[PDB]
Order: sequence, then structure tokens, then C-alpha cells
Amino acid sequence: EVIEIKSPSNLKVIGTVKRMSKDEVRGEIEEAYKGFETISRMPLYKRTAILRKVSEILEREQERLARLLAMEAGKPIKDSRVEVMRASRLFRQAAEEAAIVLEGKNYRVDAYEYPPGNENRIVISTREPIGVVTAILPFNFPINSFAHKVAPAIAVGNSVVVKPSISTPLSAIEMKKILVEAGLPDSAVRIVTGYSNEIGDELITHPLVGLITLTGSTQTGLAIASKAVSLGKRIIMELGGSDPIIVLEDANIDRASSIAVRARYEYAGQNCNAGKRIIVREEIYDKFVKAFKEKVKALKVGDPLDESTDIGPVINQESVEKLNKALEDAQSKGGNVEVLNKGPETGYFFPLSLVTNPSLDMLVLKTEIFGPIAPIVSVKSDEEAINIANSTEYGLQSAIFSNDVNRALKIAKELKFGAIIINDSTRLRWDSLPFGGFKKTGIGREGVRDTMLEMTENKLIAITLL
Amino acid sequence: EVIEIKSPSNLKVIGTVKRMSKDEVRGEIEEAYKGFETISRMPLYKRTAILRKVSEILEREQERLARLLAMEAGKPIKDSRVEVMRASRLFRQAAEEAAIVLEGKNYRVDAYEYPPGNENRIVISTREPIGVVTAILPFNFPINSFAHKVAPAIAVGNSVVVKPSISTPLSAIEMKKILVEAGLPDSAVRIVTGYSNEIGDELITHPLVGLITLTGSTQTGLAIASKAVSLGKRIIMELGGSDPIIVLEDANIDRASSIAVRARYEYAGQNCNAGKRIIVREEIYDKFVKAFKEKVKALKVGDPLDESTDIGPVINQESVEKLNKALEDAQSKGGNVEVLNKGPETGYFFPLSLVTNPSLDMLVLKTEIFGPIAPIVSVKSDEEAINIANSTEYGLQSAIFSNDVNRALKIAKELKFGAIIINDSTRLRWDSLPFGGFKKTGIGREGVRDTMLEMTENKLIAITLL
Amino acid sequence: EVIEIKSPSNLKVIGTVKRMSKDEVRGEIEEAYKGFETISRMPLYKRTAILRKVSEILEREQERLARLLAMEAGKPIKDSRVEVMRASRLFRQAAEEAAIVLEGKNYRVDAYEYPPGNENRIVISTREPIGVVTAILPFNFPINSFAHKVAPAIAVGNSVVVKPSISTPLSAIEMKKILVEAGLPDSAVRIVTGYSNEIGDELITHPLVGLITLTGSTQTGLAIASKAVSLGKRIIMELGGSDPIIVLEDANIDRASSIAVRARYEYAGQNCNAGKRIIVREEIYDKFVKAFKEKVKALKVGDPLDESTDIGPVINQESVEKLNKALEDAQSKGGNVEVLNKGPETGYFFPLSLVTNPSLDMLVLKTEIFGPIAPIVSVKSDEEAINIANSTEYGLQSAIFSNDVNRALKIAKELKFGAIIINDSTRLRWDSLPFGGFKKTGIGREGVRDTMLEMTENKLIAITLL
Amino acid sequence: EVIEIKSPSNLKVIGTVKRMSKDEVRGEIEEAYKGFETISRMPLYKRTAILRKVSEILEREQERLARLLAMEAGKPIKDSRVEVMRASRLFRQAAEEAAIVLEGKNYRVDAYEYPPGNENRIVISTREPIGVVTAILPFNFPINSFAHKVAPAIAVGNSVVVKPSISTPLSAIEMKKILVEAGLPDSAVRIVTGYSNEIGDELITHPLVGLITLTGSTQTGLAIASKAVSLGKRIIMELGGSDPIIVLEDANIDRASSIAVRARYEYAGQNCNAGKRIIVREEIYDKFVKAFKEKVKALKVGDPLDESTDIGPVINQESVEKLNKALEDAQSKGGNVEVLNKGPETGYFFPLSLVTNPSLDMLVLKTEIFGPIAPIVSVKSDEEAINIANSTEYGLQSAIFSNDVNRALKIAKELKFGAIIINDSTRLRWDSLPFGGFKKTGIGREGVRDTMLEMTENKLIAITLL
Ligand SMILES: Nc1ncnc2c1ncn2[C@@H]1O[C@H](COP(=O)(O)OP(=O)(O)OC[C@H]2OC[C@H](O)[C@@H]2O)[C@@H](O)[C@H]1OP(=O)(O)O
Ligand SMILES: Nc1ncnc2c1ncn2[C@@H]1O[C@H](COP(=O)(O)OP(=O)(O)OC[C@H]2OC[C@H](O)[C@@H]2O)[C@@H](O)[C@H]1OP(=O)(O)O
Ligand SMILES: Nc1ncnc2c1ncn2[C@@H]1O[C@H](COP(=O)(O)OP(=O)(O)O)[C@@H](O)[C@H]1OP(=O)(O)O
Ligand SMILES: Nc1ncnc2c1ncn2[C@@H]1O[C@H](COP(=O)(O)OP(=O)(O)O)[C@@H](O)[C@H]1OP(=O)(O)O
Ligand code: NA
Ligand code: NA
Ligand code: NA
Ligand code: NA
Repeated sequence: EVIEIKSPSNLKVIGTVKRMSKDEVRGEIEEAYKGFETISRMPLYKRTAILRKVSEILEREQERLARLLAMEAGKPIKDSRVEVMRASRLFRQAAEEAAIVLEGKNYRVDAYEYPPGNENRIVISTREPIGVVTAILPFNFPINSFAHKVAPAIAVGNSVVVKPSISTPLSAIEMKKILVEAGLPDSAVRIVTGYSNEIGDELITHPLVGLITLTGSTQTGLAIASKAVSLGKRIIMELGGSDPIIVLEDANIDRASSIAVRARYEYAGQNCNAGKRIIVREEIYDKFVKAFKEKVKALKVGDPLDESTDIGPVINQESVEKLNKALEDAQSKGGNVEVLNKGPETGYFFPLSLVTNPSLDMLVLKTEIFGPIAPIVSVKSDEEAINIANSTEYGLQSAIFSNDVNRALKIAKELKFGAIIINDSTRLRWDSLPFGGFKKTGIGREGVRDTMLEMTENKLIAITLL
Repeated sequence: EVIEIKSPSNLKVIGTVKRMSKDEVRGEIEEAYKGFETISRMPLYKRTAILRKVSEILEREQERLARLLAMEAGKPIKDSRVEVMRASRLFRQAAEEAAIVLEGKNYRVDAYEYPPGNENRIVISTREPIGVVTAILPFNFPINSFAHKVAPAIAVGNSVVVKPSISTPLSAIEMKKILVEAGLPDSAVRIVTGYSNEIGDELITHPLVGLITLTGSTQTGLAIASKAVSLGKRIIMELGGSDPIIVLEDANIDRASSIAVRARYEYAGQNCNAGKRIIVREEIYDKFVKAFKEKVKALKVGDPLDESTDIGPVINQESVEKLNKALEDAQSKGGNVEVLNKGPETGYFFPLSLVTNPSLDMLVLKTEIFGPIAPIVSVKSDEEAINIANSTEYGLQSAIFSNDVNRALKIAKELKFGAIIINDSTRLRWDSLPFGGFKKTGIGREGVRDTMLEMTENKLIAITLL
Repeated sequence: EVIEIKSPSNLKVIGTVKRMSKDEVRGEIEEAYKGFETISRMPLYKRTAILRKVSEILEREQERLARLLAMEAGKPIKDSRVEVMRASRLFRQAAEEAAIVLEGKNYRVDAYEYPPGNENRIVISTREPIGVVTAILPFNFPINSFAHKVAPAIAVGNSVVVKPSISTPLSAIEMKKILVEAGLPDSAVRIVTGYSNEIGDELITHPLVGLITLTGSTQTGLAIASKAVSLGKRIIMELGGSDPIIVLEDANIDRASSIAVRARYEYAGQNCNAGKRIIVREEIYDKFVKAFKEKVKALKVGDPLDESTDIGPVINQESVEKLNKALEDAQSKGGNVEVLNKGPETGYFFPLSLVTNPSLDMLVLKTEIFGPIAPIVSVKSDEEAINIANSTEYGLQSAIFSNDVNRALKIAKELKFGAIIINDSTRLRWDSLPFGGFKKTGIGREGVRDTMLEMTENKLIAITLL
Repeated sequence: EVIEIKSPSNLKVIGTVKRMSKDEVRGEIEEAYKGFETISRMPLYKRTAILRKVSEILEREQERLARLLAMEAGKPIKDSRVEVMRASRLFRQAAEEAAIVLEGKNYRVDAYEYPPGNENRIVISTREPIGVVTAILPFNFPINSFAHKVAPAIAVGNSVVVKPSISTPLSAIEMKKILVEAGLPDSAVRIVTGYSNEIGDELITHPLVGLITLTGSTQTGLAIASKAVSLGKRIIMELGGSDPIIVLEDANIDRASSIAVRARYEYAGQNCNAGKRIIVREEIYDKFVKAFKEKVKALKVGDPLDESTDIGPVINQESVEKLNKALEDAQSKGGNVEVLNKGPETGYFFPLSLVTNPSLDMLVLKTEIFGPIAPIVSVKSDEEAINIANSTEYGLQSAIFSNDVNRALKIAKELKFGAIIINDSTRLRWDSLPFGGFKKTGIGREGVRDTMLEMTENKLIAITLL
């Protein structure tokens, strides 16, 4: 009847959520449809007024929401603060950008001979809401993935059924209360909690669901997307990354090693755009690896509520097990695994780990490692840096470190990624800008402007003047 | 081994095409991948010079391509000429608009606090080709659906594997020779012919296929889309419609009935945006229905190659049987089926037919009728017009006839369609503008501008200036 | 040494401002240049944070600023409230729209064969601030014209020297204090007060002034613009209107007469887009004129601080004199002048007045009447409605009243105005949208989006990759 | 009465043109107004078909038009061919881009509270032609400045009165016959020839002239602009530049000196964006200056019609005298004037000359030198490079040579220019892209896209739905 939510730090019970049946989730979708009929009939200015009010509340509750993220998600408080502050600015940017993002066209159809009589026509476009959006959240950004999916949906007039990860659902429940305090109709966003195997399918198959937006793994996402699309439903998918960091021989080693450490091990490596594969020109390999090792041993692994904590635990036992499979696989294939930093024995603390002499047939170079394992590969050439970088089924983001920007811009043309970052982190994202990638990183882009267009239908009106 | 192509007018043999095996189609996708590697490395001005040359060749070969359409597709020569002129114009519009449509951004990232240090960044976007496109064409616009899929793909640097309908593949083989004459590398577009059930699956599941664009039936499309998306491939779908024409009591009756007749019966009704359901205000019902019948009986049904033919045959026996079943279903459910006009008995001529007293349980009101059957419904109010109009699983285009545009524009707001046409045909399309709609009418939009965006990936480059 | 500001309602002294010398204004411009060096180096996000803070303060001070407008400008409190609330929303829209409005391009220069080698180039654009803006305000919107000129200038990084009308300078002084409270650097906006004949020229000719934005009369504006442009300075000019209201025989007479009364006599007619010339089809002339007369006699002319006041005085004796010249001119040429409504004898109350049988050689039909004089012209045809409407050197906005929107859209193609309003007021303006006109209405457009582009220089950066 | 056109190469008579009176130019503006009334009523697809035909004729007549440019303008045939190909491409780009550039908006007015009732409004924008354009052409690009002014004007529906430079009017008379051959009405473009001081003022002040677009000198332009704006006419101005080339210590010296030579001396230096001031880092000064001199002495100065000529004459005696005065001024102020290369003594050949040890008081550093005189300055730092670069009243384009793009991009931020070129020539222009700059370099931008917007008026239509 309820599910217990435990801190991955100390396994203490943080709160509980309803264990929903298929039937109760069917009811939440029918209620979200009525919420669509309400919110879609409100003028845009009242909807953006609600979004600006949510923005201000999120700033006022920053510290409370950050502590909650630290407890359920194991995200160090300093990183938890940043996520809540991004969600605040995202809700505001959705308010601010709606007028221009949703703006239609008056087409110059007299430019075209077909159909005949275009000189007597007015043809305009508008962006219409789709209806009910199913939003399936990842565990790792429970407040900011909420904002990415819900802020745009409200701006355009859609309702949302939100299914947070059962690992981190309490954030989503507190976000709903903030939406109601901001003046959002109770029916316009419905939180559903439960096990994926009981409530997953109804959220994807119900005839009243117009669209499914999902952040999660490639395996889980592509199956769900396939089902959604089979019933004529629209899909936005932000799936895995194995983002490479390329360090060229003319790199600033101090900067590149500092940013690599932070990019790989922030939130114990549980980022879609963490620096997951490190590719270093042989000329600087030993200097880079020594600087990297020093910086990883200097991090504080411990309680995420502590101000001095750099790194917390991974989310659960399932993740610990997957990460051990990965370290075993790598030792069994000639990899040099080194444990660099160990946290308390209280929960799901995973040792900050380095793999040297990795090979392309290892789990650490061919799958998404959502944990604090840094594989570092030596290369001889830019060409070999490019091939190893592209050698994954992923294509989210990639970083190049070089004092030679002309050279980095030329390598960037040959990297198959949705973003290339020159002299900065794979972790960089702008919540208003396109985010996403090529290949199996997902489908569409997610960001306030692109999400609003992906969440609306273009509608033309053509008048023939008589 | 070959497949015989027969005219639906007189059943005579027009030509043959290779019955390709799975292994031969595998070869074509491999060669198309080499075509991608070639075409993607040419500068855009060279690709656009190829597209302007195709445009000029299409204009020069117009009468020869029009006659071939008439013979394989049964499309009257007058409508065949219009189709080849549209494809001419589309190839040119892809050349002309590519510079502006593919234009990227220089983002004002210094407007945003996150990530910190945006005042020191340049973030630019470019549109990158996806790679190999699988284009699955419908029978009803063999040349213009070719143009809609191939011209944007060449503009953006994708290669294409083209599977025409086995009913109308001869057009596509003639389009390939025109591409080669225009200077396109032979590897850059590959025509596959054969049975949908022997070569369909390779074209959807081959690892080298990045995207599937398809025009066809809802059931066919959604199954293909489902499979493609399960493998991480992008999809553009233009599936059916059941476009309603709403005729209000204050319409111009002569104009509304003339356009409603052309809208339903053009190409024997085989158009995604045919006027498939006609909703008439009871005040003018008798006058409209009477004007409608006189004009249907004035249409000439006959041989597509005769200059005085208005209406040719339907495409094959399978269609005749689907269309009898819709007629029989209407008779049995209280519908009055009246035949108005009958062409020769020599192939797949289907009588131009009218159904009065239809009901929402009938096939002629709840499915796409891809043939010359016009159901006419009487309504008392605009509210009733809107509820019948919206009652389908489709959402392509709708028309409203009314001398009152103010009322037409308010009704427009409540119609769930990709386009609403005020005082003109459901048939209207602007080949550069979005075409498509809501619900199971498809995924995405198809037009020179929209197809180019859907056929490219956004790629960010972010420089942090040191 | 000081200039006294008097209420046009009761001539009571409301406040005083410095009588500035050429020398002191030279000093204000040199200080605004230093303000440019400061504000242009602040990141955009801090500038938009200042603009959002100004937005909130203007809401908090709405009633105080509205009373001040009522006292110095003679604007009834209810209209004064609306102006302050528009200035609030304008300062916010400038904050909200900057990121997207200022966004540059990444040009697809490989679309072009010239110059040769475009396949090896990156070409981007950015919007740069111009430097120091001279802003010359009208008397009639002292707070909202302030916002139109200052909010965009701050968003883009320009400094502003603001010269309010000597009729209404106290508003501008209170706006500066609100800018400082919001965190704007003291040097970034300088208020100058004085007589045009002492300080006018320095504000237009100083070498440090990059741009002049002016709302005012055509005669004053075109002289200033000529001087600015002679020294290579940019210009935005919002000058006069004589906006026509066209009432067709199928108009809603009740609505058209109500909106005409309000459009002509709001703020005693002192609006650039007041309904200044009324054009009525003869078939409804007597019904319209009787409805108009009734509604004008029912208005309350009196103290603008009173809640029940509809109409206040004109601004000064100079205006009273110009309006008498106009009424004398019209009586002397066969016009039927009728006084409909008289206010107190305390100040510059001008009688609400109607002229019937006007002719095209009268001041009331050929010049801007910035006072409560309504000329009404009878016409026989749409063609005569169009010729009389276009028969002025102005082209700001024009309104058509008709239940036939198809007909009004066709008349709209032949009206030489920057905006045509169908079934609504000439007074309509959207502060984010283009506002302005053809002919001698001015130069450029004024609105948050267009003003930001007019206040920035496009800058290209072209990199040839080596 | 006629004016003799003489070749600046050998002073021989190339042709004659009418010496038009004020009364004859009055007639031409009247006929152009009738041309506006005709061309503005044609649908856009017809006007664009005329522009694509002009493009094809220019390509066919390329060698004949190139030879005429060589003879009247003294422009070497190799550079003349490039000019006629650019104009060919520009006419085509005006045809191709008109549909998207002129596209209006459907504003989301329901995002705004003011005016009340925006939820019931449709507000659309269109681009309307202004009417008659006066195009005043410079001598140095007689055919491409024609294209830049006439092709956008025809695309948007304006008529044009074209006053070519009396030095190079024969090209424009040949362009008119091509327009007529393309199908343009004869009334739609009117060539005026005569003395600037007899017909200049009618072309600027006639009441039927809506806009003046001019390429020429700063002093000429600003006086004309001043007059036009005093009468309420719109203005586009492209006036001088003194583009600096900055060459950093880590530049490719061979490339920087080759491009710097071409940049300064192409067409004897008579380009708005010539490399007019060359700023070299003291570390490479001696090596650059030496490579520079060898390449200048390798250039062939001679007859424009010879295929091996690199550099022809300057345009007339007035130019030779302006250029001697700049030389004499430099000698007297401590400058070392070295002649490097001398063409024939047969017309207006001017020696290719170099000035070392220049000073900021010299004409060769504070004015536009429209001839083959290259001042080279030594600098110690980037800070000094930037201050010299920015020291002019001009702001057209600047170039930076550097293998370090990161440093090139940071310097780019501090240069006050309309475009900065990294590792390429100041000569670069993209005829579709903005061209122009800051300060007294002009008003507005000139390119297919920008010129079309500057040559149209925004017109809003706002419907309130009853
Ligand atoms: N069958 C089914 N039906 C419906 N919903 C389902 C289903 N299976 C899983 N889910 C939910 O999808 C979400 C993502 O889960 P997962 O793929 O494990 O991703 P993570 O949360 O681990 O995040 C990893 C990704 O985030 C960032 C990057 O994209 C990484 O690859 C989460 O809310 C899951 O619920 P559950 O309650 O958690 O099981
Ligand atoms: N020579 C000179 N130099 C500098 N500044 C000068 C000069 N002459 C006037 N002005 C100022 O221009 C502004 C507009 O004045 P005006 O043209 O009388 O317009 P109104 O204020 O009456 O507003 C009418 C217009 O507003 C709306 C519509 O566009 C109407 O036509 C005002 O601040 C004037 O100062 P001053 O102190 O007021 O004399
Ligand atoms: N399983 C499958 N795999 C691939 N293509 C398929 C397919 N089923 C159908 N198609 C193609 O899908 C396209 C559209 O068929 P359709 O029946 O959905 O629509 P239509 O009648 O409008 O052409 C055709 O090219 C069809 O091939 P055939 O016409 O030769 O049958
Ligand atoms: N007062 C005036 N009125 C109109 N046009 C004028 C003018 N003064 C100069 N022009 C024109 O302005 C154009 C540019 O002249 P310019 O000396 O400013 O520049 P350039 O040397 O680059 O051609 C020419 O067409 C010139 O006519 P002439 O070349 O026949 O002299
Ligand atoms: Na990746
Ligand atoms: Na439909
Ligand atoms: Na007007
Ligand atoms: Na310059």
C-alpha cells in the first residue's frame, strides 16, 4: 500500500509514497485530461504568471528542497542547491520565452505558383497544445528533469502525468505542492508513484496520452518509445551518454585534469553528460594521469548533508552490483583497476576508481558507466582520438582540451555528438538551449525552446479572400 | 526474376522491375552509405546546383513523366502534369531555401547565470546530416512524394534508399536517371523494387539506416515507425486523413459544391487530403446535395491519357474490394447508396458514388475511404459540425465554406486539424510549408523547410575563451 | 535656475526642475559615456536582473506614479494607472525577450560559391550596443515612452541621456530613482531638464551620442533627424498620426460609436493613435452621429485626480490656441462645429467638440489635431472611404468596423498604414510588437523587440580554418 | 547634348550618355511611380521569375559585361568577370530567398495582458513595398552595386530610379536592357545620367521618392541622407572604410603578406573594404615588410583588357590629385614614401606605393585612401594594435592574422567593426549577408536579406473576433 524511500547514504527511511494500482493511474490520467481542458483554455499570460510564481517559490524553498535531494538521491548539498536553482531559472525562462517561442508565421504564399490563386490567400500558423503529456523522470535530476518536462508543458497548455523514479519520488510530490501554491489548477499535473511493472504500461498506452517525454537508460527508453509510437503517440527521449574528454598534447594539464575529475565524479558519476571515457595524447599521458590521481584522492567522499562533502553514494545496490561487474570485466581483460578514494561503509558508497590500459571490448568503454569509474586511454594521433571517441553507440556531448582552437574546431567536425565543448566540461548544459544527441542518445532535443515546439502541433489557417 | 507493372485503366503491361532479394537490398543500403560519405563531403552550393538542374530536367521531361504517371498510377494526364510541375518546383525550392533553413545560431549564453562563466563562451549551432534515409513512397503521388523525400535529403547531405510502391515503381526509376543526368553521384540515391514482405524489414532494421520517412496507411506506418524507433532510428510519417468539408448556411453554394466535388473525386478520391466527409447545414442540404449530384454526373470517368478525362480508375483489385465492403457496410446500417457516374468496365474503374443518411458506426465515416465515395451528413448547428468533424482518429486538414470569415475563424479554433482551409479545398498544400496533423495522421510535418530540419541533427559547438 | 511645473487642471505648482545650461548637458553626456563603458561590460543576465527589479518597483509605486501623471500631465488617474502598468510590463518584457531578440546567426556560407573557400569558414553574428542614446520624450506618455526608450537600451548595454518634455519632467526624475533602487549604475541614465532652445542641440550634435530616439511632432522630429543623420548618428522617430476610423454600413453601430468616442477623447485626444478622423458610410451616418453625440455628452470632463473623471484638460495654453485656430478654420470653410461637453474654467480644459461637413482643405482633416475635436465625414463607397483615409501625410494606424471581415481584409490591403485594426480601436498597441508607420509618421518601429535591434549594431566574425 | 565616357587606361572614348536636365529626371521619377503601381500588383512568383531570368542572362553576357567594366571602370578583366558573376548570383539569391525573408508573423498576443482582450485577437504582419527607390551607385562596382540595389527592390515590389556614377554609367544602361529582356516592365527601372550638381537634388527631394540607397564617400552620403530624412524619406548608406589588417607575431607570414597585398592593391585599392592600414607586430615587422615589397613588385600594373594584368589605373585625374596630396602630406610629417611598381604613363595609372613610419596626424591613417597607397605601422602589443585599428571615424571590416584563434577571438571583441575576419582578407563579403558597420561607415546594412527588409514597411493587421 506504501513504498518506503531510504537515503542511499545511511539507509534511514526518509518518507513513503502510495503504491498505485493500474486502476488508480487510469484515474490520474482521466483527471489530467480534465486539467488539459482547463489549462488549455486559460490565456497564455495567466499560465506564464503561474510559471513566474513557481520560479520565486523555488528560490524561497531552495535550502529545504536541496536537503531533500541530498537525503533521497544522495546528491551532495552544494550540487543539490545548484539543481534547485536551475529548476527555478528554468520555470522562469519558460515564462519569459513562451511569447516568442510559440509565435506563428504569416507565409508569403504568393511566392509560389501552386496551388493557383495564392495572391488571394492569407496563410497563418499557430502552435497548439497536444493534450496530456506522460513525463517519466530519471532518479539523478528529480527536480530539474521535473522542470524540463513540466515548465514547457504548462507554458503551451498541456496537462502532465509525472512518474518520478521510485528511487526519488518525494521531490516530485513537493514540486506539485509548489505548483498549487503558484495557482496551477490541481488537475493540470498529477504525480503517480509505484513500481514500473504495475503502472508503467497504462502511462504509455492510455488513449488520452498524446505524448511521452522520458529521461532514462537506452534499453528502457527505446522499448517505451516503440510502444508509444505504435499507438500514434509523440515521444521526446533523453537517454544515455558515454561522453569522451579528449586531451591533446598542447592542453593545459592542470585545467584538463581538474575538469576531468569533476566531470567524471560529480554526483558519483551519475550524469548523462559526465566525462565517462578520458582520451589523452601519449606525450602528456603520465603528467595527466598523475595530476588526475592526486585530485581524486583529495576529494571528500561522505554524507551529502555535510558542507565539506565532495562525493556521495551511488543510488542503490543494483548500481553497486552493475559497477562491480564493470570492474571485474575490466580486470579480466587486462585492465589496471586502482581504487583512489573510499567513502563510509554505511550505504551505497562506491570507491572512486581508475582503469588504465582499457580496451574497446570492456564494459567501461562500450556501455554507459553510471558510477565513479574513470577509464583513461592513451592515443598517438588526433585520428585515433576521433575513432575511440566515436566508437560508442552514444553521441550526447564531447569535450576537447587544446590551446589550439583552430585544431579543436577541425576535430569537432568529425565528432558524432549533439554538442562539442572546447576547453570546458562535458557537463555543460543551458536549460533554454537544445540538449541531446545522435544515435541512441535519444530522440528530439530537450530545452525550454525545443521542448515547447516538441510539445505543440503546428496548425495552419488558410483564408481564400472572395 | 521480375514483377510486371500493369495499367489500372486497361490492365496492359507498362514495364517490369527487378524482384530484389533481401541480399540485393543489403547491397543497396551498403552502396547508399558510401553515397552519404561522398554527398555529405560536397559543399552545399554543389548539392544545390544538382537540385536546380533536376528542377530544369523535370520541366523539360514533364509530358513524358506525366504520361508514365497516367499509365502506371491511372492518374488523368491533366493531374499528372500538375504533379510533375510540383516536383519540378519542389526540387528548385529545396535548392533556394537550404541556405536559410539550415542556418544555425550564435546563442546569447551571457543572458544565463548557469553554467557559471557564460560571459567567456561562444556557443554556435549547425545542422548536420543524419546519414542514410529510407524513403517508402505511396502509390498516389509517385513523383511528388519522391521529390518531398529526396530533394531535402540531397540538400542536407543525406543519401536515400527509395522503395516505391510496387503498384507505381516505374516513375522512381525514371527519377533516378534524372538525378544522375543532374550530376548526383550514382551511390547517393538507390531505387529498391520488390515485395513489401521480402525487402520491407531490411530497409527498416539495417544498422546503416539513420531515418525512415514514409507516406502510407495508418496501420502500415505505425508498425514500421514502432520497429524503427525500437532500434533508435528517426521517423517522419504522413499517414491517412478523413478531411471534412463543413458548408454553412451562408456559404456560396455553387463554389462550395464545385470544390467539394473536385476535393472528393480528384484522382478517384485517392488523396490523403481528399474531401472524404461532407457536413452540410440542414438549411442548404437539399440545394447543396442537388448541385453536388449535377456536377458529379457532369464529370468524365475514362482513360487517363485522354485530355477530356477528369477521373481515372482506382489503383488495383484490393482497393475495389475495400470500397465495395464500405458500400455494403453503409447499405446494411441504414445508408442510402446512390451511384452517380460509371467509367469503362476495362480495369479498376469504380463508380462515383454518394451516401446520404450515413451514421457514425459506418466505415464511410470512421475510416479513411481511399476511393470515390462521398458521405454527406446534415447538421443543425456549428457545434454539431465541429463534433462530427473532430470525431475521427485523423487530423490532417478541414475546410469551412462561409461568407462570414469571423465565424469561420472561431470554428477554426475548435477543429483538431493540422490545417483549416477557409473558403477553399481540403486538397491545398504548399510544398515548402508544413503538411501533416494531429492524432494518427502521422509524426512530424513534411515540407521543403520542415523535412530539412527533421532530416538533420542540431550540433552545438561551445568554446570557452582562455 | 529652476523651471516650475504646473498642473494643467488647476495651474497649481507641482514641483520644479533644474534649468540646465548647454555646459551642464555636455557634462551629462560625458557622464553617460562612462555609464556606457560600465553597463556594456556587465553580463546581460545582471542587466536583465536590473530590468526585472524595475518592473516590480513600478508595480509597487503604481498609485504614487499615477497621481504624479494625473497632476503634471492632466491624465485621468484611471488612464495614468494603465500607463504605469504598461511601463512595468515593458521593463519586464525587455528582461524576458533579450536572450532571443539579441541571438546571432551561424551563417551557412557553404551555400555560396563567393568568396571562394566558404567550405572552410565559420561566420557568426552578434548584436553590439551603439554607445550613448539621446532619448527625447513626448509630454503625453512620460512614463511609458521612458520605458520604450530606456528598457531596451539597458537590455542591449547602451547608456541613455533622457530629455523629458519640460511640460512633464517630474515623472522622468522619479523613474531615474527607481532605476538606481533596482541596482542600475548612477551614470548609465542621465535626466536633463531645460528649454529645447538652450539644451536641444548638444543632445543631437555631441560626438559621444551614437543614436537619437524621439517621440514628438513631425515638424520638430524631421528637423532633429536631419541634424542627427548629417553627423552619422542613428535615429528612431515616432512622430504624428491622424488615424482614421472607417465605419461601414454593416458595422455594429453601438460598438463603433462607443470605441470611436473613447479613441477620439481619451486623454482629451492627446494620443499619436487617437481616432482623429471618423469616416462613416452615409447609410448609417445619422444613427452613428446620434449615438456618438449621446456618448460624448455622457463623459465627465473634470479633475484627473477624481475617480469619476473621464476626460481632463489639454496640456497648455499653446495647445488651447492651436485647437481654437482649428475650430475657427473649420467654421470659416463651411464646417458645423458643435460643443458637446465643457469642463471647469480652472486651467486648459478644452470643450469636447464635433465637426460635421468637414472638407479636405480644413486643418481638422489635413493636420494632427492633438485635442478633443472629432471630425466626422460621410462617404458613399469603400473606394471613397479608402481615398479620404489615405488623404493625409500620416500613416500610423487605421480601424475598420464591419461584420464582414473578408471585406475589411480587402480594404486593409489598400490602406497605407503601419497597422490596420478590424473591429477595434486605433489606440491598440502591444509594447513588444512593432509600432509606427508609413510616410511622415516616422522612421523605424518602436517596441521591445524592434527597439533592441534598432539600438544594436550587427557584428560578423568570419574564421577561415587553416 | 551628351557626356563622353572615356577609359581611364588610355583615355579613349568608350561611349556617350544623355546629359539629362532636371525636367527630364522629373519625367523619369513620374514614370518610375507608374512602374511601382505596375510591379507592386504583380504576384511575387512573377517578380522572382524575372530575377532568375536576369541571373541567367548575366551568366550568358558575362564576358561582354566584364570587357565593358574593364574599359569604363579600368577594372582588370579577371576582377570584372568576378564582379559580373557576383551580380548573376545576387539576382538569383534575391529570387530564392524572397519567400522566407518577406515572411510575416502570427503574434502570440495572448501572452500579454495589455491591451485587454488579446485572447480574442489575431495580429499578423506583412512586408509592404515603400514605392520608388532612388539608387545612387558608386564607380567602383558599377554592376554589383546595381544588383545590390535593384534585385531586392524588384523582389519586394519597389520601382527604382538608378543614377550611376558619371564615371561608369555604360554598365547600368546595359543592365536595363537585360532587365527588359528578362520580362521586367520598362517603367519599373529608370536609368538617369548627367552631372551630380544638375540632377542630384530632384532624385533626393521629389515627393514620389520613398527611399534613397547610396554607396559613396562619407561627406557626399551624409549630406544626401540629411536632406532625404528632412523630407521623411528612408535611407540606406554604405560609405567609406579604412579597414585595418592586424598581423600578430604568430601569424603565417607568407599568407598574411600575400592577402595583405591583394587586399590593398586589388582594383588599384578602390574598394570600401580594401586593407587600407596594415598594423604589424614589431617581432615580424622586418620579415613581413620584406615579403610585402617582393609581392607588390611581382604584381603586373597595365591594361585592364590584358589577361596578365593584376592592377589597372585609378578612375580619374581628381583621384590622382587626392592621392598625391596624401603622399605629399606623409613626406612632410616624417613618413618614408617608397614607390614599388609603376604602370604605363597613358591615363590614370598610379604607382603602387608603401609608407613606413606613418603617424596618426597623416591623411594615410585618418582618411579613406581610395588608391594604391599602403601605410604600415609597427606595434609592440595587441592592446596597441586594437587602439590604432579603432582610431578612425570608420568601422567597416578588420582582419586578424594569427595561428592562435582563441587570441584572435578575444581581440575580435574589442574591435569596433561591422565584421572581423580571422585569418582572411578585409575584402570578404557574402552578397546575401549583412555588409556595413559602425560610426560613419554608413546607415543600415546592405545584403539580399537586409536590403529587402530595409526596402519594405512592416504592416500589422489586428482582427478582434466578435
Ligand atoms: N517499463 C517501464 N515503464 C515505465 N517507466 C519505466 C519503465 N522502466 C523504467 N521506467 C522508468 O523510467 C525512468 C528512467 O529509469 P532508468 O531507465 O532506470 O533510468 P535512471 O532513472 O537510472 O537514469 C539513468 C539515465 O538518466 C540520465 C541518463 O539519461 C541515464 O542513462 C524511471 O522513472 C523508471 O521508473 P523506476 O521507478 O526508476 O524503475
Ligand atoms: N529643437 C529641439 N531640440 C530638442 N528637443 C526638442 C526640440 N524641440 C522640441 N523638442 C522636444 O521634443 C519632444 C517632443 O516635442 P513635440 O514635438 O512638441 O511633441 P509633443 O511632446 O507635443 O508630443 C506630440 C506627439 O506625441 C505623440 C505623437 O507622436 C504626437 O505628434 C519634447 O521633449 C520637446 O521638448 P519640449 O520641452 O516639450 O519643448
Ligand atoms: N512491411 C512493410 N515494410 C516496408 N514497406 C512497406 C511495408 N508494408 C507496406 N509498405 C510500403 O508502404 C508504402 C505505403 O503503403 P500503404 O498501403 O501504407 O499506402 P498507399 O496505399 O497510400 O501506398 C508502399 O511503398 C508499400 O509498399 P507496397 O506498395 O509495394 O506494398
Ligand atoms: N549632390 C549629389 N546628388 C546626388 N548624387 C550625388 C551627389 N554627389 C555625388 N553623387 C553621386 O554619389 C555617388 C557616389 O559618389 P562618391 O564620390 O560619394 O563615391 P565614389 O567615388 O565611391 O563613387 C555617385 O553616383 C555620384 O555621382 P557622380 O559620380 O556622377 O558624381
Ligand atoms: Na556520448
Ligand atoms: Na482529417
Ligand atoms: Na495616421
Ligand atoms: Na574600417
